[PDB]
Amino acid sequence: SNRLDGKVAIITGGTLGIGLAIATKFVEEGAAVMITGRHSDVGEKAAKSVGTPDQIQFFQHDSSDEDGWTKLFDATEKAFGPVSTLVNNAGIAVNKSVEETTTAEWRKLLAVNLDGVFFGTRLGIQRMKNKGLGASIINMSSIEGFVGDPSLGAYNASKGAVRIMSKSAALDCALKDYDVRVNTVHPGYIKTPLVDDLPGAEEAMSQRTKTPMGHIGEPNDIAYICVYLASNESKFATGSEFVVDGGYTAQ
Amino acid sequence: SNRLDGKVAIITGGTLGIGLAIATKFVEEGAAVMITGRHSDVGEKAAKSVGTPDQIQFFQHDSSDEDGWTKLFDATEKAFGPVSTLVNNAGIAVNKSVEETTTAEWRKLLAVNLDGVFFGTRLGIQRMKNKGLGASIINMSSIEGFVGDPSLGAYNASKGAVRIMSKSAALDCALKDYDVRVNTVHPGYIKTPLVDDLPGAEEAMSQRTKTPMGHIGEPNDIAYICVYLASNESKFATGSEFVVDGGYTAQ
Amino acid sequence: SNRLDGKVAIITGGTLGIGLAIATKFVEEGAAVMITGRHSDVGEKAAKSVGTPDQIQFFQHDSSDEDGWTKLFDATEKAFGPVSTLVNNAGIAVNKSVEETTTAEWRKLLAVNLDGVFFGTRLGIQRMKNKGLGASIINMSSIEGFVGDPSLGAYNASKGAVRIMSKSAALDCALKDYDVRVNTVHPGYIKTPLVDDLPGAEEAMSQRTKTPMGHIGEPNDIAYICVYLASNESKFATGSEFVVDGGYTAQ
Amino acid sequence: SNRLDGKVAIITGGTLGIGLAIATKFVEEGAAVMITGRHSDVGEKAAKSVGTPDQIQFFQHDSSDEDGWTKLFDATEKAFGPVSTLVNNAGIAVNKSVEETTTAEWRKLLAVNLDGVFFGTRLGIQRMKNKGLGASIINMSSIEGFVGDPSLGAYNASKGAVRIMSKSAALDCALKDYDVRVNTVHPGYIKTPLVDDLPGAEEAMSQRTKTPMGHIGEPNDIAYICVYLASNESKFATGSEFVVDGGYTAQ
Ligand SMILES: [Mg+2]
Ligand SMILES: [Mg+2]
Ligand SMILES: [Mg+2]
Ligand SMILES: [Mg+2]
Ligand SMILES: [Mg+2]
Ligand SMILES: [Mg+2]
Repeated sequence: SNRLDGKVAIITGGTLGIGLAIATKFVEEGAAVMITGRHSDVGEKAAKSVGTPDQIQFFQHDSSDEDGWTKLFDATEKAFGPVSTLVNNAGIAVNKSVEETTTAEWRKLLAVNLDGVFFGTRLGIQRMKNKGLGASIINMSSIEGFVGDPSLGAYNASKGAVRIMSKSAALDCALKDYDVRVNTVHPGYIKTPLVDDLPGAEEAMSQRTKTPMGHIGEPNDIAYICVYLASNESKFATGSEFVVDGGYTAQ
Repeated sequence: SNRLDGKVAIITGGTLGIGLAIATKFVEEGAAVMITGRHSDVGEKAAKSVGTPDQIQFFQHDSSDEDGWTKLFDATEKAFGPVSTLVNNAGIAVNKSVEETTTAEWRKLLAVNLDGVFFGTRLGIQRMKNKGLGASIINMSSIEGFVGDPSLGAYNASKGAVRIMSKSAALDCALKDYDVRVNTVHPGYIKTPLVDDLPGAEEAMSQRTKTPMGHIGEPNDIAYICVYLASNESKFATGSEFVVDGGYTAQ
Repeated sequence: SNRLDGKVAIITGGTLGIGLAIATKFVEEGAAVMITGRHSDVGEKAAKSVGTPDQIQFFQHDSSDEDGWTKLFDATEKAFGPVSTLVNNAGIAVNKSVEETTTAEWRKLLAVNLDGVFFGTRLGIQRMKNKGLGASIINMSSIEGFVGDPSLGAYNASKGAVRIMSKSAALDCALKDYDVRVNTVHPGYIKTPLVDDLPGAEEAMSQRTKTPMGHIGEPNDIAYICVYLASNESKFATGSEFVVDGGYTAQ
Repeated sequence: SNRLDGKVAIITGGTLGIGLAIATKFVEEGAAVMITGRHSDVGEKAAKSVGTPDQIQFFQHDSSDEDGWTKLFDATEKAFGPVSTLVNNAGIAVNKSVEETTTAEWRKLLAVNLDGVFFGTRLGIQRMKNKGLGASIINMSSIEGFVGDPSLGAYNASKGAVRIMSKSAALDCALKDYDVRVNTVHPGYIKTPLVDDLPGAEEAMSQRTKTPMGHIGEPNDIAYICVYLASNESKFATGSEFVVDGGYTAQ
C-alpha cells in the first residue's frame, strides 16, 4: 500500500473511463487527486464515488482552456498543497482520414489533444520544479503515437506530437535537475462505456490482426502503469514511452 | 539521368538551402518544379538560377495559408500539368524549451510546421489520387521527430506530429489504391547559409556527442533521398521514415 | 503489499546487482524465487540474505547451459510448485568494437546473452502455458537494444536480438491464449559493485551527453519495473519495451 | 547513369532474387560486382546473365564460413581492385515459433543470418577503412528486425541483432573517420521465385492486414535503395534503417 504517499495529482478527463480508474488507484495508493471534466454533474458524482474531499475533488475544465489551467493548479494547491503529479489524459477523437479531415475538426482535436498537453506540461514544469516533490508528468500518447490508422489522421498527428514533445520536456527537466520527470503512456484499445456505445467496435478491436491477445484492455490496465510512473519507484525513468496494448504494436 | 521523367513537383520553402537543392536535383532529373517562398525577390531569382520557366517557376506562399494552397496547386497545374509530387519542406524553428515557449511561439510554429504539412498532404491526396501519376508526398520530419532536444519543445511537437500523421495518410492511400505514397525524410544538422549566420552553431552540431561523423551535412544530402522518394524507384516505400543524420540518432 | 501473491519466479544472474534487487523486491511482494549464478559461495549467501528457503533458494547455473535449464525448472517446481515468472537477467559484456571483436568473444557473449535468453524463453513458454498462472517472461534487453555503442558491438547484437525475438514470443503466446506475456526491460547505466570496480566508469556514464539526469541509476530502479511486469497489474502488456535509462535514449 | 562509378561491391546471396537484382542494378550503375552463392551451377550462369567478367564474377561461399570471407575479399580485390561496398544479403528462414524452434534450427539460422553479417561487417571495416573509397556496408535487416512474427522466432532474433549491431559499426566507423558507412535495409514481402514455390504465400502476404498496398514488392524495389546506399549520394547516411515494405510496419 501507500505507493503514492504524499503525492498531489491533477488528472485531466478524470471523471470517466481511463482517467477515473487512474484517479481511483491514485487515491487507493495515498495520493490527493484533483480530477477535471467538462460537466459538474458527472465530475462531482465521480469524485464522491472515489473518496472524501480530503482525498479527491473535481474541477470543471476543458484542457484546451489556457487560462483555466492557472485556476486548476491554484485550486489543487489550495485543496491539497503543492502539486507533484500531472496526468494529461483528456483527449477527443475524430474518425476521419487526413484526406477527409475538415480544418475545423483538425483545430478542435489539436486544441484538446496537443495544446492541452502543452499547456499542462509547460505549467506543470513551472509549478513543480525545484520543490523536492519527486514530480511526474504523465502524458497520454496512445498506440496512435507509434503507428498510423488510416481513419485517425488528426488523432495520429496529436499523439505523435505528445510523444516527442514529452521527450523535449523530459530532457530539459533532467539537464536542469528540476526534480520533474516526463513520460508517455500508450494505451492500446481499452473497454470504456464509450467503446460500449459504438456497436461492433470492441469486436473489431479484438480481431487478432488488431489486438493479438484477442480482447481489449480495461481502464485499470492504464491506471497501474500510471501508479508506477507517478511513484518514486520510477525515479530513473524519464523521456520514455510505456506501451500497454495487448500486442497491437508488436506485430 | 531522367529519374523523375514526367514528374510535376511542388516544393514548399524551395527558394533557399535544403528546398533549393531538392528543386535543383529534381530539375536535373527531368521533373517540372514549382518552388514556394515568402519573398518574390529571393524566389524569382532562385527559379531562374535553376532553369527555364518550362522547368521551374516560383509561387509566393506561406505554407500556413490554407486558401493559398488551392492557388498553388492550380498555378502548378496551369504551368506544368497535373501535380505528381509534393515536398512539404517549409518550416520554422523556435529555440525555446517547452517550459519557456510562449503560446504565440507555439501557435506560429505549429501553423507552419504542422498545419502547413496537413494542408499540403490533404490537398495533395485529393488532387493526385487515381491519376496513374505515381504520386509521392515527401514530408520533412527531422531527427527532432525521433528524439527530443531540451531547447526545441514546439519544434519536437511539430516533427513528431508530421512523422505519425504521414503514416496515417500513407495507410489510407495504400488501402484505397490511390497511387499516392507518403513518406518522411529526417535530416540531421545540414549546413545552410542560415546555420552560417549563427556563430558557433556548426561547431556545436559537429561535436561527436551530437553528429558522430564530426561534421554536418549539406543540402544535396537531403536532395538525393528526395529524388529516390519522388521517383518510381521507391514505388513499394510508403509510411516509412528516411533518416540522413551523420549518425545523430544511432547513438 | 503482496503484488506478486502466489507467483513462482526464476531470476537468472540473481545473486548480484540488478538480479539480486529484483529477487529482493519479488520476495518482498510475496513471490517464491529461485536465483541462479555461477558460484555457490556467492549464491547461497545471497539467497539467505533475502529470506528463508520457503521464500528464496539458489540454483547454480550458467544461462548458456541448455540441459541445465531443464534441471533449473525441475528444481524450482520441486521447491515452490509450478513456475509462473522468468526474468532472463544473466548477461556478460565485451568492451570491443565490431571491428576488434574476436570470434571467440562473439560466440561466448552470444552463448550467454542470446542463446541463454532463447533457451529460457522457449522452456518458459513450454512449462508455463495453459496453467492459469498469469505467466510473465521478462527479458533484459538494455538501452544497447535501441542504440549502438561503438565499443559494444557483440553486446548490441545480443540486445537487439532479445528485443525483437521477445516480440515474436509475445505474439505467439497472445494468439494461442497461452496465458504467457513476454516483455523486455531496457536499463540505462545502473550503479553496481561491478561499475564501482571500473575507475571513472560512473563519472563517464553520468555526463549529460550520456545520461541527461547527470547520475546513473540503482538496482532497485530495475527491480520495480520487473515487479510491475511480473504482477497481474500488467496483464494487458505483451511484446512491449520498458526503458528506465535517466533519459539516455530520449536524446 | 554511372551512380556507382568506380565502386567494387561484394553481394552475398547475389545469384537469385533480391541479391541478383541488387547485382544487376549495381552493374548498370558502373560498379564491379562479386556475387556469392552456394552453387557454382546457379552462380556462374547468374554472373554471365548480368555482364562480362570485368563487370561481374561469382565466388562460391556460405556466409557462415569465416575463413571463406578472407578468400572472398582476396578474390574480389584480385579481380576488380580494392573493395568499396559490401551487401550482406545472404539469409535463411525457419518457419517456427520460438516455442517450437529446435536448437539445431536456432544455431543454423544464426550462423548464416547473424554470424555471416558479423563476419562480413568486421572484415569489411578492416579492409575498406582509410582508403578514400567512400565505403558502404549495407546489411539486410528485414521488417522482422522491427516487428515480431509468431512463426519466425529465430529469424526475428537474427534481424534485430543485425539492426542494432549495424548501428554499433556505423558509430565506430564515423567516430574514427574510417570513410565507411553502415546502414540496414528492411524489405517487406518481396515476390521471388522462392515465394512463388510456396502455394498461397503471396496472397497471404498481400492481405491488407499484412501489406496495406495489397500486393508484395519485387526484387528491384530492394535494388534501388541499395544503389542509393552504395553511392556517394548517401555520404551523410550512417547508422540508419531504410524500410521498403508497402506499409507493413506503418500500421
Ligand atoms: Mg480520510
Ligand atoms: Mg528546356
Ligand atoms: Mg540518442
Ligand atoms: Mg516465512
Ligand atoms: Mg565492358
Ligand atoms: Mg504493426
